[PDB]
Amino acid sequence: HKSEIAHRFNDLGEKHFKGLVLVAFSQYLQQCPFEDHVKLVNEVTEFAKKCAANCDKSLHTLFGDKLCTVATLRATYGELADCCEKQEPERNECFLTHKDDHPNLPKLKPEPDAQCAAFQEDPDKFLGKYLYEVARRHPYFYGPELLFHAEEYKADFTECCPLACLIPKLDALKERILLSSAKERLKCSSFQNFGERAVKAWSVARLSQKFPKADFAEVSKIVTDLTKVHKECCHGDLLECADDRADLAKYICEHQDSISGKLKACCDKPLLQKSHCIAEVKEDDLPSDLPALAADFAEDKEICKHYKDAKDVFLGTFLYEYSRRHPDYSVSLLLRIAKTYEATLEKCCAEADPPACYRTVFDQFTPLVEEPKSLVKKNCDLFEEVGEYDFQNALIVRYTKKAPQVSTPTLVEIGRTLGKVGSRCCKLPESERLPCSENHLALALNRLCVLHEKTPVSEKITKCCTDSLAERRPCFSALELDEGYVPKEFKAETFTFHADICTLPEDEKQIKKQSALAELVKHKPKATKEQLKTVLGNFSAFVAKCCGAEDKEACFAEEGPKLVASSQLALA
Repeated sequence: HKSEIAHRFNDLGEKHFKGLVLVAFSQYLQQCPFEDHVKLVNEVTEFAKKCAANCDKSLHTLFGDKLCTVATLRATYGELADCCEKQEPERNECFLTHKDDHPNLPKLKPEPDAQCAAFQEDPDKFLGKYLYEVARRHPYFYGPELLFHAEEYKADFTECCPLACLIPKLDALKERILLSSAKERLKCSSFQNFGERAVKAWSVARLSQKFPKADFAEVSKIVTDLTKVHKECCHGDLLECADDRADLAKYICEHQDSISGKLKACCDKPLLQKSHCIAEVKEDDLPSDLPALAADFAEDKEICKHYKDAKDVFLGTFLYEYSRRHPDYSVSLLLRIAKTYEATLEKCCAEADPPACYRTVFDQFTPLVEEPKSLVKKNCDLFEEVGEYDFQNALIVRYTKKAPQVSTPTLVEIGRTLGKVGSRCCKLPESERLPCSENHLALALNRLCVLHEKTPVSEKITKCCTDSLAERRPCFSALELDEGYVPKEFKAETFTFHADICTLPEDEKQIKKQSALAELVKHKPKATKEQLKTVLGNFSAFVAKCCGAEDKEACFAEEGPKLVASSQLALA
């Protein structure tokens, strides 16, 4: 473009340009006050309009230059100021490395009266502050999807401001924010840790399941365009990302009839909704004219010639064909299946009669299928018997044993998120359980890996997190009690409760107890999951009793220590 900044300003319009520029700033500089970013947004914006009518400079150069003008940059961010000495793209790479995935910021609590009044004084300020608070908490959140979620947030406060209406809404928006963040974060982690080819393979598999009527050429086109979209978003180029995503939405809707019958609803919607709807679209019905795959991938005699000449395309075609007829499998299972297929051809094509060797290639897939089906059945059986909180506790025990070096807050977060997979997926129609469960486990394990990159503590986690992406869930599942762990010294304070727990909302009471559960496992790693449930059950009863007492602290003070000492002896 003659001037990229003006180009994007004209493509997106002023409102979304500023919005995406706000998100970008917030995610990069996570600790600056709201008002300082707004000022930088306006500066940049002013140059957009001057250029629309140094204009030659790329957005990165311009947006990175801007960032390095901020007040107190060395004091507030002692590494970022060093990034500023460097030129692009080195400089931006440097900014990205410093993005913080657990910036430890205050919980966002919906205050219906104080917030409803801010919006009235100034709606633009109020929506902008919202983009800011989520962006700095989720530095990799999918940019255009955040502007979409903010319009939902606008509809929440438009309907409910003239608490009973607003709290279950803002709580739900917040849950969709967490899931959506974890989805995008897995995309960005895949680029970073495994490269663009892993993102493509992932996308080929997922979009083939969604759009099984689409031909391979259409799937490849969409995958190529969407990988570029997410690559740009994951690299901080939010303006380009949004602009390219609107082009993709346009193409998909122009060809909705050959791509999928489920897209009709989506393509009659306004832009942001339209893109959101396509991204979340239900899978289309299986076409009746799906071809038999044995002929092209098992019975054909020139498979080795095809595999030799065009390895990436031949395999891509296998993955597209196998995935489109298997919306009942998870993406990572499909990717493990494609690896096994590739592995068969590699071995069989070296040997003397490959056709009699790769003739049974498809029967090597069936054991890959059985291991995740069993795990999903076993865990959904437990979920249904004991419910979410107790299921969460079983997983906290299971994972703390695998990785007792991991911080208690991390173990609790992950066990809680893993346990929520049961609530989401176990109730689903049964054929949708395996994909739902495993695709959502991949999100929670990625979160564990992301936290682990900055704060490494366990070589077992490093290995499962850095060996193949497709094997990550089976690697975690195969870990057992780390016997190299030295049990944590007992500290009474860790397991000592007070009456302050009583006033906490329910989810925060659970987190307190689950934190103690995690700590019990670290103290007695060999204790069975059954002994730990019993001990936690005695801690729960004690909290309930003393929170109902006339003199709560006296109750906590008297009953607290007995339960602390006796607990040690039940974990032997």
